[PDB]
Amino acid sequence: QAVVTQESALTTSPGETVTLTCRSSTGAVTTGNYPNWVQEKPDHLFTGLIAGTNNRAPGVPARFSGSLIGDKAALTITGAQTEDEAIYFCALWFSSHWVFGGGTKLTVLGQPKSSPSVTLFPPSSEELETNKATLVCTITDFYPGVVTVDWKVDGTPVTQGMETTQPSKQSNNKYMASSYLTLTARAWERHSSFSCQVTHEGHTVEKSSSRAD
Amino acid sequence: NGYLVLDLSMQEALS
Amino acid sequence: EVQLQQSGPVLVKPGASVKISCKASGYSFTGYYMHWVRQSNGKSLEWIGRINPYTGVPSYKHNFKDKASLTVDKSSSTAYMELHSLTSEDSAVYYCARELGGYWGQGTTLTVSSAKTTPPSVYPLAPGCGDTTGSSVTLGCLVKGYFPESVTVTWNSGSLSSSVHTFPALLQSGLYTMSSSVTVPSSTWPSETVTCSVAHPASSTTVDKKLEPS
Repeated sequence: QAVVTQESALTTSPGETVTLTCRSSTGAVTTGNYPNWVQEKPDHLFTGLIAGTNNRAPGVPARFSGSLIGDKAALTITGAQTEDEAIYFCALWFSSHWVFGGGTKLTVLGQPKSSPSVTLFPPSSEELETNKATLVCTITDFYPGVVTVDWKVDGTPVTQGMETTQPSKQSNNKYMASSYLTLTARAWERHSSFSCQVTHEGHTVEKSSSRAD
Repeated sequence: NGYLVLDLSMQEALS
Repeated sequence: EVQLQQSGPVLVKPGASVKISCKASGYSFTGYYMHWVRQSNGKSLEWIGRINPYTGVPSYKHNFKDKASLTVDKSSSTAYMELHSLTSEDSAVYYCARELGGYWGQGTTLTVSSAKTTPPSVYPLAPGCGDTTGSSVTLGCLVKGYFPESVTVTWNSGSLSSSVHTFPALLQSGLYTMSSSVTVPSSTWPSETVTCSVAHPASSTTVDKKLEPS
């Protein structure tokens, strides 16, 4: 019933100040909800930051501070550093249990922004012989590491049979992801145009493949 | 008195 | 220093039970509560419950009351969580944490699956015959239908690595699917050989696919 919501993603630069918020669907957030904040870095590495609204955990840099702003809990990073690029979760107490927010992906620009390189592959003849068909849309070298992927068949938005990986960091600290459109062999041969649309920083790029005549 | 068991998750806010 | 050392990854079949451990070091174990948390792909973070190690009294979120049982061993300063009647939806990473905004364990990955060891089927990813030539060309290999994780993809015995992009696996139809890509100069392919080698130690099987023009 009690749902906790955070910003999906935020971007800042080294040395700037950024604020993350944490709101409750049932009412205002107060000290009675004992807001806790925790940081997740890649490979399931959780580091607690703030407990009880604003008690900073031992060893956490002083640039992290918790507070209440209006009816929401807030985590403020004053003078963000590149190593602060990570996911940040809030947790709120509701009488007898905790509820986590969905987490906020925080980008701290360590390099210039980069548009995605998109490549769409067709189903291989080998797979078609198995009565299956999978289109693969690889997306690489984008920064910040947040993208939206939409599929279209014959111009119709696809709503079933598609799945995308969560962005993963490349060696050059850009990000990559792959999206799949799983279809039956008959479905593949029963439609004409297939499309992978990838949106990044509000910019949409497209790659399409149509079954040749 | 007695043995106190803490839950630092539920600290009171500082003021 | 504080250390919360959880037990290792575990694979079990549906309907069984598992006991995950969390060994606490560097502080008075009975002086602090211990929390348990679940991280799944579809549900993100969920609080399971907490336990008072001195009194041994556990508290649960309502939806985990019949799923989890929290206990402690004061002699070894270890907290335990036993999960019952496991289903595929119980697959997740489980954490202990002394406090949500403080020290966390490293996580225990639990896989609940009825699937049996299955080698991957490797399919080539290549541009179509009607593709437009560019300065470079991006090739790949689709690795579908293997279990358990993981696979290791190599391109041309490692000579190509800078331009390689290997993507995370996704669970689909009870089996795992992943893909890898490489970018080479157009003057190198198809004029020269480009091969992906997909090793799956669990099945004692390795599959190499030479990329050919579609």
